[PDB]
Amino acid sequence: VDPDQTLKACKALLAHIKKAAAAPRPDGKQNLLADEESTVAETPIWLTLTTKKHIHDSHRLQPGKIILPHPLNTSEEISVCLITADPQRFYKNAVADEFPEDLRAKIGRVIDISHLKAKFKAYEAQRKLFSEHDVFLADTRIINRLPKALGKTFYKTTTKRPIPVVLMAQRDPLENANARPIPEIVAEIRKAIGAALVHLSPSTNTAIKVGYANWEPEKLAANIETVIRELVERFVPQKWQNVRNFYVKGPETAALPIYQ
RNA sequence: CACAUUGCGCCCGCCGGUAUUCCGGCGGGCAUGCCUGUUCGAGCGUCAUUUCAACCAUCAAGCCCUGGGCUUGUGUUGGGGACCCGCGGCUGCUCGCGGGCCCUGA
Repeated sequence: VDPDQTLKACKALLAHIKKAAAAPRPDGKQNLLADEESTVAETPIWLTLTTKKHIHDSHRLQPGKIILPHPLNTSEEISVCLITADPQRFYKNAVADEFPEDLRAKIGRVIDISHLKAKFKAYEAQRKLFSEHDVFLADTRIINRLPKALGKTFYKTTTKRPIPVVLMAQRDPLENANARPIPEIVAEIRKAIGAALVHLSPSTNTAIKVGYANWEPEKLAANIETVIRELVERFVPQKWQNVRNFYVKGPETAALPIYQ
């Protein structure tokens, strides 16, 4: 790779995104819930990794976590749902009382598997939950049972797949619930929410969201370059031999080649 | 029960006479309509009965630079939208695998 031309790939895209959003709508009626700054801010950007062989033999519904120098979810209007195994009442008190105030506001709701498996069975119920929140996380004890309880409303879109977390301190839920020390859970949850995700789909194309169109091109370039180093070093088999074109994609724009 | 005669039935117990069987006597009870409840029933009066449940890993195994992190545990309803792509065939049009956006009651 190279930084300078990858960087020149960056502001080449945001320039096209900025002019696309600022362009007036031809039919003459504007959007009542869309500001030209807001639409640019909400527009994500993706890097599309192409290979010459499968990343995985089959679909992997537990995504991989790649830490970034600049975390992704930092907007104020981000609501997060946490899924647990122990009594959700315990985590509700844990959320309410012993918990930082900045990341309380980003918590939407916490629900155990039992309440998840009872209320959200119908497809509308899991679609209502799917649309209401932005990102989801679940304890590794339960992440295996989530595909059945959530259906294809979560594991076909592939965008809002839940993120695994480890509430392993080292049976009657009502007796006692093993739990990690609270101050380092909130470090883990903050770590998990801001970590980019890679979906080990069977195909030879993996798209990763590494920022938005309101980010500075240099900070976006730093985010993309560390994903490129990490992802090839850990996930794709055969490392550099299996890797191929690296396209930067806008959700409504074209692709920007970067050949490795 | 009987014009009521100090006569005669049925049930439980007792007493005195040779007494488990006989005799006599004594004590407690046995009318009708109706109400509340109890228990025992009757009815080709009506109904239900061949059970749509729960039941993956609410943690295990292996590791590393000894305490945090890592890997494996394959688990998804269907359909539609002159929308934006990656990769393979197709001389080509196009078709397949996988994505991003949107809609819909299992």
